[PDB]
Amino acid sequence: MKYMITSKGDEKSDLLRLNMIAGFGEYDMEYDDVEPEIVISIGGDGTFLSAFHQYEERLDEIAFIGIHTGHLGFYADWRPAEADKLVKLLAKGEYQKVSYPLLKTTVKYGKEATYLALNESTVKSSGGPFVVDVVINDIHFERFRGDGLCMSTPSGTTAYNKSLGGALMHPSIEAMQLTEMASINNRVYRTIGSPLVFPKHHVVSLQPVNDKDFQISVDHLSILHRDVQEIRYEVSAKKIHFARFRSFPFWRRVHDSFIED
Amino acid sequence: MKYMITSKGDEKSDLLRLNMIAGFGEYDMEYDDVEPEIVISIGGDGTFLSAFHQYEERLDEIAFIGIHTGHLGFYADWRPAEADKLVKLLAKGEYQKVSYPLLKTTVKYGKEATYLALNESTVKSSGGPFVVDVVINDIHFERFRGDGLCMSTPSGTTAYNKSLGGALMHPSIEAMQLTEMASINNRVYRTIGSPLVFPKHHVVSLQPVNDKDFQISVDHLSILHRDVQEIRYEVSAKKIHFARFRSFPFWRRVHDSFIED
Amino acid sequence: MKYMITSKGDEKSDLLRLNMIAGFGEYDMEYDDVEPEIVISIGGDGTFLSAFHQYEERLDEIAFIGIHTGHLGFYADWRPAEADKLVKLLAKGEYQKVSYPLLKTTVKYGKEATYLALNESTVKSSGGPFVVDVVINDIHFERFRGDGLCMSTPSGTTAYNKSLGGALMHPSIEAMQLTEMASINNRVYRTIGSPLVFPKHHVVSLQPVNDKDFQISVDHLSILHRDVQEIRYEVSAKKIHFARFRSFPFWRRVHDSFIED
Amino acid sequence: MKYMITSKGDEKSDLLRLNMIAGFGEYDMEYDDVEPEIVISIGGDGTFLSAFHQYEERLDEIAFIGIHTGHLGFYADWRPAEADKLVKLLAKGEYQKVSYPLLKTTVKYGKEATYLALNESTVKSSGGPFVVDVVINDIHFERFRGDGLCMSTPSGTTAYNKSLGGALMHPSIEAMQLTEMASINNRVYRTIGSPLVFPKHHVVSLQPVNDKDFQISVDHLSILHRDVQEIRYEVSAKKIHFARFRSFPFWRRVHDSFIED
Ligand SMILES: C#CCCCN(CC#Cc1nc2c(N)ncnc2n1[C@@H]1O[C@H](CO)[C@@H](O)[C@H]1O)C[C@H]1O[C@@H](n2cnc3c(N)ncnc32)[C@H](O)[C@@H]1O
Ligand SMILES: C#CCCCN(CC#Cc1nc2c(N)ncnc2n1[C@@H]1O[C@H](CO)[C@@H](O)[C@H]1O)C[C@H]1O[C@@H](n2cnc3c(N)ncnc32)[C@H](O)[C@@H]1O
Ligand SMILES: C#CCCCN(CC#Cc1nc2c(N)ncnc2n1[C@@H]1O[C@H](CO)[C@@H](O)[C@H]1O)C[C@H]1O[C@@H](n2cnc3c(N)ncnc32)[C@H](O)[C@@H]1O
Ligand SMILES: C#CCCCN(CC#Cc1nc2c(N)ncnc2n1[C@@H]1O[C@H](CO)[C@@H](O)[C@H]1O)C[C@H]1O[C@@H](n2cnc3c(N)ncnc32)[C@H](O)[C@@H]1O
Repeated sequence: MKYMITSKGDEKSDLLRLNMIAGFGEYDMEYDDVEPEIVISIGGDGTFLSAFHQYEERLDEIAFIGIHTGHLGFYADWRPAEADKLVKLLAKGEYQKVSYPLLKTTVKYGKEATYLALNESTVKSSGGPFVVDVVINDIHFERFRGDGLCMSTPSGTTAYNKSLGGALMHPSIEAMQLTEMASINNRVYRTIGSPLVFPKHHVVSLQPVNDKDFQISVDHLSILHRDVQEIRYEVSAKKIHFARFRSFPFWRRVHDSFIED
Repeated sequence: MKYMITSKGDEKSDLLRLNMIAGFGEYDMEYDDVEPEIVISIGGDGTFLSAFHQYEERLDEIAFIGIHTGHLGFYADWRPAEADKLVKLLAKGEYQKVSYPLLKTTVKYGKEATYLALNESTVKSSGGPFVVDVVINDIHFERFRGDGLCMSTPSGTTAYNKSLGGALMHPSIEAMQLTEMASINNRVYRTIGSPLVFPKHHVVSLQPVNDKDFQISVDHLSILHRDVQEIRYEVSAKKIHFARFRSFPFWRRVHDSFIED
Repeated sequence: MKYMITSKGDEKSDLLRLNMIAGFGEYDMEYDDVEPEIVISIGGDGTFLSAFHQYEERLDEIAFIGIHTGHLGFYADWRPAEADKLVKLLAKGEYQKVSYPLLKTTVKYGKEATYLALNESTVKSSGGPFVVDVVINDIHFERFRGDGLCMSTPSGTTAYNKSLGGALMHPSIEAMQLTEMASINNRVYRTIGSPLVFPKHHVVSLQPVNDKDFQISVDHLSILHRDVQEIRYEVSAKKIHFARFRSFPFWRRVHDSFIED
Repeated sequence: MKYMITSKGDEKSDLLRLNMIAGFGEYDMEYDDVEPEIVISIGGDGTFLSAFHQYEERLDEIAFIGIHTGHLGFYADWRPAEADKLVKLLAKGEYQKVSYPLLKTTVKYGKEATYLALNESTVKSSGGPFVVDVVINDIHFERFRGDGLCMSTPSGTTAYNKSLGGALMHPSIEAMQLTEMASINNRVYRTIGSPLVFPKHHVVSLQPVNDKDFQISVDHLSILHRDVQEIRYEVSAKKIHFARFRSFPFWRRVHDSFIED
């Protein structure tokens, strides 16, 4: 079927891509970066994140594969030595697909713009003070004053969420996790402090208090948004599909990345 | 139907219990502490935890209610003023039931003994050094050296899990969360540090290295177990059922207990 | 002697200032905002921080007083009701002075600019990735990748340092404390994680790796500095002097601000 | 002069000790384990901690040396290969001494018993609930409910204090640091949470509320104390003296032990 390959750009990934294309030329596999059914990312987790957002509007018709030319990634969990074994099994097909939940972010103006995140979405202050009211399912939960907030997907919990003290969540759990960035807690201000894990259909809303200008990041893309009235977080109805060929469990991936390999 | 009421023992809870029994005498509600279908706990979360373990073998035939005579609890979320409104709606029936996940703990010897936890189960050292190998689904994940480990239910995440840095999980999520107690991390020893959230059917196993004697707590019951070869944690197939009469969402319960009421 | 008074600008602080000036007119106390020997700050800790930096070049010839018109501050620890008792004892003199350590920050270019901080100095990334080599007394200690670093004075440990997990230090200790902001820790990157407390004459140096542009804050003043080759932190030889009239210990100030008053 | 050597007991340390004694026999150095002026510890930090408490009543007349036969320690910072270079310079003398602060613990009954700690002293509950009132310089600061409290020396901050989130303190600072163990924080109970660093002459007192029985550890020695009315912590007037032969700075020792060597 149709396939494409993204590269980190260095010599190692660029030439691994040209070799896989050549091996794909020995099967009925046509290169198409417009309507691919298989997207192969060669590089790191950042290169994989770029590939996800490249084809975020065809998520249901695409299976993703990650090849790490440097260290082991959580999305790029295939070694370069397995590339030739990869093209053969990609060609035959009959592979299984695994799906991970995604995070939907809605940003309102005084108009709405929505985004999809594979790792997390964060809201941070321009430079001045960051105060936001946190509303959970139309109920005011807290008034946060600090550096920012981070809402993570399950597969994103090993990323930014982890450095903020969040828990690591197995990706079969359809949930999202909110973490704080340097919360002020004294006589006037009071936050929960602990990370929060929300199920499906739960809507977490961030609302401004004085300043209505902040930086909003979705994965690796920080966007300054003006005249923002609301930021809505909920588990997306859409999912990312991975091409599954071997057993590499999430907890073994966590062990290899953080304990030792 | 059949019902019983447990009391914390102080004058306030003891006499609130006698008044509810009297009001129950005005309906076809018989007092039975052997085979009750409704268990009312008057006191605190500790009094509710006692009531759960009193009837842990009839969980599927019982609906629990908690009345807090002191501060607001997470299980005792009914105020004493609503007691007379409680007996009437308890009598008519037609109420809804909500269910929270539980944690199953299996302890092996060189024989097996299993327990059910509503808050958490913890493993801690006698006094000497605590080393355990942590195995996740038959894969060795880490060698923990520290004070202990805590495996929490969703509704237990606001308890011991919270004080150990764990995340707060909505109880509709069928999961368990593992947290560390003062982990040694240097050149020799290495743990994940972050809390871990496991889905159903995932089995977390704790295995001894040198000392085979530790204290194992299940909710409020610390048991010294000897010749222990394994401690197995997984989300239980059993659930606790609450009598639902009004809307008191979990996040509002979290807000009132920790932010301010 | 010579004195001046800064105000937060609201009606409460502005009119408390005019009343203290009037009461000062009944003594041999001349108002001089050029060469004052007594600087009175009416407002909050932010108003006091502004007053410190207003007269940072005459620190050795000035005694500071803070009056909080809102909640209790750590520098503004005098209540408005004590203002008339304040002017009398300010007039007679014979008061004692207490001194708190300060933090010196040196920023080098490819030229040097130095600053004095009463709370802390932080280095953060523009928007892109933040990597800095941390050198302690000319020895490379770690390569930090994350959101930023915070170096706090003793009296600043209850501020930004506290929200980043740092320890609270009694101000009689001539030291500085470094804390991390969301450190990446995996197979490639590795930081100490724990806060670090340095004595006098110890020099902590931050050095760039790729990007040489960051935001550098000194108290409430965030400055974008370009072509930065080094940022040097050490306990300053200069000290801030407070006019001491009553006993308000630091730990009681901590208790009232964070436990409850 | 007079000297002695303690060994961990394994073959490596036992035979390194016999070789150093033989090399010492070639100088005017007499072996005396009753009144030694030089105490050499061969093993780990635990073996060094044992040697400190062996001679805690002659601290002012003794210089300590640590040799690590396993991994690098913070007190045993000499490699076994340097043992022959050690005996020569130990024999000539003319070496310098460095001193680290110690922690004094006083335990009162209804009588007083005092102890000296090189790492830390901790107070923990038997099994039941742990509540203690924390008094700082005769002022009630907080009512702690949790697992326990840890008061660390500067050189102990890389040990138990570190695993509890405490800051790492350079040993030239005459101070002590208090850290919490799993504090309960809700509507009823409230602790500072942050670690606390106290200077000299500051007295931190722990006082019971209901239960008067707890476990009190001083370094590696956990002692169950009954009928305890008070536990008093303050920086000791006594200091431990190390034989200084080379430059191995504390921060390099921290780097090698935790970052990588
Ligand atoms: C410029 C620029 C940004 C580089 C591009 N960058 C791609 C990625 C990634 C990634 N994804 C995962 C994952 N799912 N699980 C585990 N590790 C993961 N990483 C690793 O993450 C490191 C930094 O990139 C790399 O080793 C990479 O293998 C963006 C991602 O960076 C993460 N992030 C941002 N700030 C912080 C912070 N203070 N602390 C921790 N993580 C942070 C945010 O998550 C943001 O989606
Ligand atoms: C003696 C004795 C034990 C008293 C009986 N105790 C009953 C309970 C409870 C409870 N359950 C919940 C819940 N589900 N959510 C939120 N708060 C909850 N609490 C509150 O918890 C406080 C202490 O009891 C009380 O305010 C109570 O309203 C047992 C429970 O105590 C918890 N626990 C034990 N050690 C710690 C610790 N270091 N830090 C934090 N929590 C701890 C363990 O969880 C253990 O299941
Ligand atoms: C716009 C704008 C900034 C407002 C002006 N702001 C003046 C002050 C102050 C102050 N000084 C102390 C002190 N010494 N001890 C204890 N509380 C103290 N505060 C309290 O601090 C709160 C925020 O201002 C107020 O309640 C105030 O009573 C600057 C100071 O803010 C602190 N800071 C900045 N970001 C964070 C953060 N994420 N988390 C925690 N603190 C932070 C940095 O420290 C920076 O010096
Ligand atoms: C049985 C038994 C106890 C073994 C004997 N043990 C001797 C020592 C030591 C030592 N001293 C220092 C130091 N000064 N700096 C840095 N690392 C240091 N260690 C290292 O410490 C590890 C465990 O021993 C070893 O790798 C050792 O090289 C006692 C010391 O253990 C420390 N401790 C106790 N519980 C915890 C805990 N939950 N987390 C962290 N540390 C803990 C308490 O501190 C108590 O003084």
